[PDB]
Amino acid sequence: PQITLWKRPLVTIRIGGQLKEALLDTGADDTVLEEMNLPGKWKPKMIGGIGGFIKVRQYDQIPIEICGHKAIGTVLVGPTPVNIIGRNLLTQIGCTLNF
Amino acid sequence: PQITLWKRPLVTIRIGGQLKEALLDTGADDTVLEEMNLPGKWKPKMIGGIGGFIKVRQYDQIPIEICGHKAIGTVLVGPTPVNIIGRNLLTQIGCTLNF
Ligand SMILES: CCC(CC)CN(C[C@@H](O)[C@H](Cc1ccccc1)NC(=O)O[C@H]1CO[C@H]2OCC[C@H]21)S(=O)(=O)c1ccc(CO)cc1
Repeated sequence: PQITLWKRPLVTIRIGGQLKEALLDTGADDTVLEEMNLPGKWKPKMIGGIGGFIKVRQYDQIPIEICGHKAIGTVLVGPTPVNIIGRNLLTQIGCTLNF
Repeated sequence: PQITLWKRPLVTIRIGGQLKEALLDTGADDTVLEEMNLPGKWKPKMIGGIGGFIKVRQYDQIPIEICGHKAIGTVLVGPTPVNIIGRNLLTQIGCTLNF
C-alpha cells in the first residue's frame, strides 16, 4: 500500500505471540523493539538518538511479520519509547520513499 | 524520485543559501537540524527522542528546498545526532511510503 505521513506511519507487526504497533522508520538503520524477553543468543549494544543513548540487546535472524509481509533479521531490544522498524527490515518488505 | 532503503536516505537541502546533508526520517514528527544560525524570532522548546529530552530553538516558516522540492515550515535547531527532515516537511514535498 501507500502510507502518507500526515500521521505517524504506525503499522501492526508480529513477533511470535505478540502483535505490536511499530513505526516504519526510514531514519533508523536497524529495527528496535520495546523490552521483550526473546529466546536465543544476543549481544549488548548502545544506540544513540536525540537525547543520547540507550542500551539494547541485539538478536539475529528473528522473523517478524509486518502488515502480512515476511521479514527476518536483526532486532535490537531495549527501553525504546516506540517500536521502530528500521531499514534492515523495510527493504525486505519492499518499502520505498516516493515523492 | 523513488528512494530505496539499502542506504541511508540522505539528501542535499538548501536552507538560507547553504547546502547541507539531511536524513529523510519518517520516524520523526519534526525537522531537527544541528546547531546553525537562522534569522528571526525563535522560541525555546523541548523535544524527546530515543535517549531522552533536549532543548531546541524553534523557528517557524523557514524555507527549505529538499532535493529540489520546496517546503516552508517549522525547523528545530539543537543537539540532534544528524540533520533530519521529519514528517512536518515530508508531507509538504509529497513524500509517502510504499510497499
Ligand atoms: C540518528 C537518526 C535518528 C535520530 C535523530 C535515529 N532514530 C530514529 C528516529 O526516526 C526517531 C524515532 C523515534 C520516535 C519517537 C520516539 C523515539 C524515537 N525519531 C526521532 O527522534 O524524532 C524526533 C524528532 O521528531 C520527534 O518525533 C518523534 C520523536 C522526535 S532513533 O530512534 O534514535 C534510532 C533508531 C534505531 C537505531 C539503531 O540503528 C538508532 C537510533
